[PDB]
Amino acid sequence: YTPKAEMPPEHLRKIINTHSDMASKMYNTDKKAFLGALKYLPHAILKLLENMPHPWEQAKEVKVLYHTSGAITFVNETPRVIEPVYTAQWSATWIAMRREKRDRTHFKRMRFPPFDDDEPPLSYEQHIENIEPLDPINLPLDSQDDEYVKDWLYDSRPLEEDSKKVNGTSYKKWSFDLPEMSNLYRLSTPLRDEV
Amino acid sequence: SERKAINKYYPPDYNPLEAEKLSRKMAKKLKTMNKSHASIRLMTPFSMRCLECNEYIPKSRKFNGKKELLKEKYLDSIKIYRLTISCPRCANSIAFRTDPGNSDYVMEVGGVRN
Amino acid sequence: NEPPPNICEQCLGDEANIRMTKIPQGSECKICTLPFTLYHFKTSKRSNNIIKTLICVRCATQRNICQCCMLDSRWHIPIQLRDHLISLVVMTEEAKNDMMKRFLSLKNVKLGGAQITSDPSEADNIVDKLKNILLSFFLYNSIPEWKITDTVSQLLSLIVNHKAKCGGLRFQSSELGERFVSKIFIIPWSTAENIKLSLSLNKLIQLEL
Amino acid sequence: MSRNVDKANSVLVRFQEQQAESAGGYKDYSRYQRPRNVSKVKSIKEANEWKRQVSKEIKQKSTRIYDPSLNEMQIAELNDELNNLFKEWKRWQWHID
Amino acid sequence: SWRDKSAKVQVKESELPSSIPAQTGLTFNIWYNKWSQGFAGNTRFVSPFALQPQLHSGKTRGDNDGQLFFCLFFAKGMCCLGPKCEYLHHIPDEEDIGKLALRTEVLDCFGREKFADYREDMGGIGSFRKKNKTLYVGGIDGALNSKHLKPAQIESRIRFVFSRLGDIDRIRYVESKNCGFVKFKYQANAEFAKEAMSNQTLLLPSDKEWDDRREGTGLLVKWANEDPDPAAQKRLQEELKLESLNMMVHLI
Amino acid sequence: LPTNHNKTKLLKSLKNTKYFQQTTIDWVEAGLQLCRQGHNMLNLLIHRKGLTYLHLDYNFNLKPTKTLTTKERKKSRLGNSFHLMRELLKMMKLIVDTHVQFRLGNVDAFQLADGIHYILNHIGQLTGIYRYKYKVMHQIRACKDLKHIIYYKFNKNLGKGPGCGFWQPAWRVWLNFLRGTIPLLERYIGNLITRQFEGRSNEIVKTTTKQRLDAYYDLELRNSVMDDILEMMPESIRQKKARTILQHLSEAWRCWKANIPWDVPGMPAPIKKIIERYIKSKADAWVSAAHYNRERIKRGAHVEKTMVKKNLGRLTRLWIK
Amino acid sequence: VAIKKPKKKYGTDIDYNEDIVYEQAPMPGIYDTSTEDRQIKKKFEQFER
Amino acid sequence: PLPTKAEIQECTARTKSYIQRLVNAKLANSNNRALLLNNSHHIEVVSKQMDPLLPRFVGKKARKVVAPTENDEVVPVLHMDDPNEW
RNA sequence: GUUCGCGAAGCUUCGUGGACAUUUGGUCAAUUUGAAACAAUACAGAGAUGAUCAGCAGUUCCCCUGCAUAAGGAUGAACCGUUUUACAAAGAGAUUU
RNA sequence: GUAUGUCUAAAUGCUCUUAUUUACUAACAAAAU
Ligand SMILES: [Mg+2]
Ligand SMILES: [Zn+2]
Ligand SMILES: [Zn+2]
Repeated sequence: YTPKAEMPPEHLRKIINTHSDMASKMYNTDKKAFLGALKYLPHAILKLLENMPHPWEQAKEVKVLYHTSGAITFVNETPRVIEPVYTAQWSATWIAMRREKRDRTHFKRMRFPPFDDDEPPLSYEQHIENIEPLDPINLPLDSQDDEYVKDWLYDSRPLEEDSKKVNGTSYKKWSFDLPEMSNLYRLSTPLRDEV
Repeated sequence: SERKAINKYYPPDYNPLEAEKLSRKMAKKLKTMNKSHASIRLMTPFSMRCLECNEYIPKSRKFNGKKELLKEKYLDSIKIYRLTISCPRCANSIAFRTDPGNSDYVMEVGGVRN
Repeated sequence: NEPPPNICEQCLGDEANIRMTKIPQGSECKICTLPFTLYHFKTSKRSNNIIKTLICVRCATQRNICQCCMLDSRWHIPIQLRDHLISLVVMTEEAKNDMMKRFLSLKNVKLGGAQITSDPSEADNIVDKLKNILLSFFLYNSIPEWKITDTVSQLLSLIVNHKAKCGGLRFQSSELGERFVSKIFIIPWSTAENIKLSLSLNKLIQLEL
Repeated sequence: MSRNVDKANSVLVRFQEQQAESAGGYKDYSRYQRPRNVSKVKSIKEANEWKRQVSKEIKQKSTRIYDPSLNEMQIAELNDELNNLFKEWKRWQWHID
Repeated sequence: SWRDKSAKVQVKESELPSSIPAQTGLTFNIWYNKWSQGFAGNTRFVSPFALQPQLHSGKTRGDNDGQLFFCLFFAKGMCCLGPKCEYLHHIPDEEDIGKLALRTEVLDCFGREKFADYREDMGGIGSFRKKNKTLYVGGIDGALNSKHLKPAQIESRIRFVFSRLGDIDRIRYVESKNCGFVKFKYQANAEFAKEAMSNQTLLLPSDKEWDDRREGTGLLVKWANEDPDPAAQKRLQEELKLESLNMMVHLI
Repeated sequence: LPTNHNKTKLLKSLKNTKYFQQTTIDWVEAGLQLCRQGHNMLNLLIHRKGLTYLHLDYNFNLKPTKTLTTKERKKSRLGNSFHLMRELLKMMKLIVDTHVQFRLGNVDAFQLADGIHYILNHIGQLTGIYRYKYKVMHQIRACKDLKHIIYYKFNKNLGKGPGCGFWQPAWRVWLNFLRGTIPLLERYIGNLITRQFEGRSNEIVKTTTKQRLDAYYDLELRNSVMDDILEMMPESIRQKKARTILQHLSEAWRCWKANIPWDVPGMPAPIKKIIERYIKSKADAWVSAAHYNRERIKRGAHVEKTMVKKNLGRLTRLWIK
Repeated sequence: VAIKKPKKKYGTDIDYNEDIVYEQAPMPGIYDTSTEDRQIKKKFEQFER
Repeated sequence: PLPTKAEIQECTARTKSYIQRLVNAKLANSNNRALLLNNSHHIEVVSKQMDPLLPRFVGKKARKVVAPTENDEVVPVLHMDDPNEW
C-alpha cells in the first residue's frame, strides 16, 4: 500500500541518543526489543558492510530502516552498479594507489584498533559539523582521452539520476553510448586484463 | 569469562601502584587475609586413629584441612606447618606437623599413628 | 483450538459494536499463572484506558466469572460474596501455590458454587431461598468515623478511639460549634449511670495497655 | 587463587571495593572485622551496621550450639563466645544517640 | 475543594524528579537497574517528596478527558506532569470511587493489576481475592528517627497524616506490636493512602529533627493481616453479613 | 539453486510493520549507530544473563572484571553464538572506525583504503572470529590468497611496502561469509534470546552418541528381561522381585564374562533359560562390537582411548575364555 | 516458625492441599461425610488450644 | 465389514485437515521465520501486529505443569477365572 | 487551508452551498512495595569402596551453561530414609454364658 | 578442570622491605637405554 514515510534523520539520532543511559522502568520494553534484535544484528552488519563507501566516495548517503525503540538499524539499500563503470572506477582507484605508493617514502598505515578500548566511539554529532571530509581517491583525469566519463565516473550513484543512460533512480538497468564505453574499457586496462 | 583468560578488564583510571597501596591500607582492616588457619585440601599420610571416637582414618584419605605456619621453624630457613583435620564421625580437631629432619611428619595432640 | 472469552455485559460496555484484539498466549492468568490469550478492548473508541482480560478462560469457567470484572457471571458479585450467599443457603478455596494453582485451574470441576450460578435451575432456586430467608466536644457511646463525620456534617479533625469510645471533635471555630449545638450519644464540652460506668470501664481497659 | 577466598581478596576485587566505598558508599561490613574499641566511630550508620553484624554473629553462634553431640567441648567454648558476643552487642547499644 | 481550589499542581519539577538507583553492590546491572555483586544496605530510604494534598490537588488533563485512575506519582507527591498528567490529582472522593467501583476488584485506584495471592510481606497492591481497606503501618521508630515520643502523640500524628489522605473508618496505634493499623471506608482510598505514605517520615517542621528526616528510613506501610482478638472478628463478621444482606436486596 | 517461493525478505517484513520507520542517513553515522546499538545489545543480554562482571569494551573485546569464582565462571560462560556476534560487531567497528577516522581529519583517503584492506585481510589476526567458528578459517585463507595475488599484481614495478589499497575482493569475500552466518546466527543468537526469555522444559538426550550408548543398551536389555519375566508367571508384590531378577541377570552376565557356569539351584528352569538366552544375546552383541572395535584400531579409525582400553580388556577376556 | 526457604517454586504442603485427586462423585452419595469431617476438625482445634 | 470406501475417504479428509492444521499451528508457533459474540451482543475480534523484536509469545515461559487425570467414568478392567516352583 | 459555484461592496474584499481530508496511541504509565542473580561473612565440606579416582546412565511437581537432538554442569540438583495387615489354617491352656 | 553446600529480621597520613611463595588448585596424564 502507501509507502513508508521518509522520516528525518534527526529523529533517528535523537532516538539513538536516548538509549545510551537506559536504566529506568521507562523503556523496560525497549530493553526487550534490543535483546530481540540480536536475531538480526548479523543481517544489519552484512547490510552496512555491503554499503561500505568505495574509495571514490567521500561519504555515502544510504537508506536506513530502524526500530522506533532504537534497538536496531538496518541500512536498507542494496548497492548495485553499472558493472563496467564499477570496474573502471576500481581500476582508477588502483592506479591512484600505485601512484601514492610511488610517491611516498613511508606510507602511514593505520594503527588497530583505531579508537581506544576505554574511549567510547564518538557520536556522529561531533563530526557532522566538522570541515568538508578530505578528498577521496580519484586519479587525475584529462579532457582529451577520458572526455566522456570524467563528469560522472566518481559519483556515489555511478551514473546520474534522471538520464537516458540508466533506467532511472531505481538504477536497475543501463544503456551506454559507444565512446563512454570505450573510455571505460581504456580505464579498466589494469583489472579487466583478460585474454 | 574462560579459565585461561589472558587479560582482566581494568577501569580507565587504575594506577597500579596506587591500587596496590590502597589494597594494603585495606588489608589490615580485611577479615580474610588478616588471619591464620588458611584452608587446604590434603590426603592423610600418617593413617591414624582419632583420639576421641577411635575412627580409623586410613592412608591417603582426603580432607579439607587448615594449614597454619608454625613460627618456630626447623633449623633456620625451612618452614614447618600445622595441618588440621577433623575426624569423620566426631568433630575432634586432629592435626600434624611436618618436621623435615626425618623427611616425614609428627603428630600434634590429635591422634596416634599406627 | 481455543474456547471463547467470557466477558460480562456491564464489563464490556453499552454499545452495539466493540473492536478488540486477541493476543494468543499474551499474559499468564492471575489465578493460575498459566499462558492464555489476552483479549483487550477499548469499550468506546475514544474513552480512555483499555480493559484487558486478567484470567484464563478455564479459570473463569471454574469460578463462573467475568474475565475482566472478576465478578459472578450471573449476579455480578465478588466471588467471595456470591459464594458466601450460596454457603448461607461451602465456598471456593483457591490454592495459593506455584504448582498447585495451575493444577487446580486445569481440573474442570467448577470449583465451588459456580455450578449453581451457571444453571438457571440452581441459581434461581438459590435466589428464591435467599428471598425467603430475608422475609470542641468529646463524644461518648461500635461504628466508623466516616459515619460520625457524615453525621456531624449533616448537623452543620475528628478523633475517635474504639477501645476508649471517646470521640474528641475539634472544629477549631466558635461559629461552627455554636451552629452545631442549636441545630440538634453523650456530647459534653471540652440509664446515664450505667453509661458512665461502661465508659469508665472502657477507659480503664484502654489504660491498662 | 583456588578456593574462592583468594579470588575475593585478590587485589583487583579490593580495588573495586575501595572504589565503591569512595563513590556511593557501598561497604560490606561482613567483609571487614568489627572494631574492638567503640567510640572510634563518629558516624551512626556505620555503628548500626556493626551492631547488625554482631547480632548476626550471635544468631549464628546460637544456631550451632544446640547440636546433638552436646557433651563436646566446642559447644561449651561457644557458650563463652556467645556471652562475649552478647556483651559486644550491649556495648554497641551505647547512649550517645 | 480541588476543582475550584486550583488547576495547577506541579509537585516536583522534571529537573529533579529522582536519581535512578541507590548504590548497593559494586557494579550496576543495566537490565534490572539494580546493583549487583553484593547486597549490603537496608535499602528503604525516606521519600524526598510528599503529598500536601490541599495545596497540590487539582484539575488534570485526565479530569477533562474522563480518566478513572488516580495518579500514583501524585499520591507519592512527585507528578512532574502536573496539569498535563493523564492520571487524576485529588484525594479519591466518593463519587469517583463509585464511578470506578466496577473495575476496583481486578485493579487498584491506580489502574494496575491486583494479584491473586498476597505478597509474602503484605507489601504492595493488595489481592483481588481479599478485598481490603486496612493498612499495616510499621517502622514508625525509623520513620520518626528513633524519637522518644508518647504513643498517643504518634497515634495523633498518624491520624493527621491519614485522615487528610482519605475518609477514615478507624485507627489503632499499638505499643506492644509498635505499629499503626488504619482502616478506610473505600479500598481505593486505602490504596491511595498506602501509595502516599510508603517511605514517608511522620515528623513535622516544628520538631527538632526536621533537617535530618532524609537520613532515616521511612514509614513501612503495608496491608493488614486481620486482627485475631475476638471483638474485632465479630465486628468484621457483622459487616460481612450486612454486605450480604445489601447484595440480596440489590438482587431482588 | 535458490528459493522459488520466498519473495518476503527480512527487511520487507519489517517495513510492513508500524514499528520500523525509515530515514536517509550518512553511512558513517549508520555504522556508528550499529556499533552503539550492537554494544548495547551485547551489554543488555549479558546483564540479563546476570554476569555483570564480564565487561564489554567499546571495541567489543569482552573480558572479566575480577577473577571469577568457579560458580560465577560456570554461570557466565557465553558460547559460540554470542562470541561470534561479538566478533562480527568488532569487525564492523573496525571498518566503521576506519571510515570515521577518514571523515575526521585524522587519516588520508589512501590511508583509509589501506587500513580497510588490512582489516579485511587481517580479520584473522585483528579479532578472533576463527576461535569461535573455525570455518571462518576458509574465509581467512581466501583473503590471504587474494592479498598474495593482489599484492603481487600491484607491486610489480613498484617495490615492497604498505599502502596497497584495493580492498574489493577481500570485502566481497567477507560479505559472502556473512551471508552464511546470517542464517546460523539467526538460529543461534535468536535461540539464545528465546531461552533467556523462555528457558526449555524437557530436553531429550540422544543415544546415537558414542557415550551413553552402552549403558542405554544395557538398560533396555534389563527392561526386556523384566517384561519377559512378568509375562512368564503370576506374582504378588512383583516390584520387589523385579530387583532380585535384575540382580540375578547381572550375576549371570558377570559369570559369562568370567567363564563361570551360572548355575543357581533355586532358579526355576524357564526364568533361568530366559536369562541365559538374554546373556547369550548380550555376548553376541558384545563380542561382535569388540571385534569391530579391534578392526577399527587395526585400521587407524578414530578410536577413543578409553574405548581402545576396553577393547584390549574385553578382547583379552575373550581370548582367556 | 521459620519456613524451609524455597529453591525453585515448590509447594509448602500444609496449605493449598497438594495435587488433589477427586472424591469421585458416586451414586449412593450422602451428606453426613462433611459433618463427620467438621466434627473431626473440631477436636483438633481443642488440641491446638 | 471392512469399512465403506466413501466413509474411509471422509475419515482421511477429516484427519488430514486436522493434522495439517495442527502442523500449520506448530509452524506458526516456531520462532524462526519461514468475528465473535458475547451474550446477545456482537463483537469484532482482531489480531494486532506486535513488534518483530519483542518475544512473539510473551505468555509462555517453559512452565512445569502437573495435570489431573480427570477420569470420571470407571474402566471395567475385566478378566477370566505350583507356587513353590515359580 | 486548498478550492468549484452563488449574493453584496470597490479583476480586489466580505458573506455563504458544496467538494477535498476525515477517530492516533497503551498487555507499559517516572525510586523503595509485586519479586534478578552472583558475591561476602560464618559454619561445615567431596559417589561406590578400606582408600584414591574415571566415566556413563536412571527417577523427579529442580534447574543452570550450552545453537544444540553435541557437550558440560559437586557422579550437575533431591534420591542413602521410612520399613507392623488382600491375614489365613492347625494344636495346647485360661475366664465369661 | 580450581568442587561444593547450609547460615543473613528491614583513627589519619607516613614510609620502608625484595635476585622468593605461610602461595593455592588438582578435576588432567603417567615410560625407558
Ligand atoms: Mg566429576
Ligand atoms: Zn465483567
Ligand atoms: Zn501524575
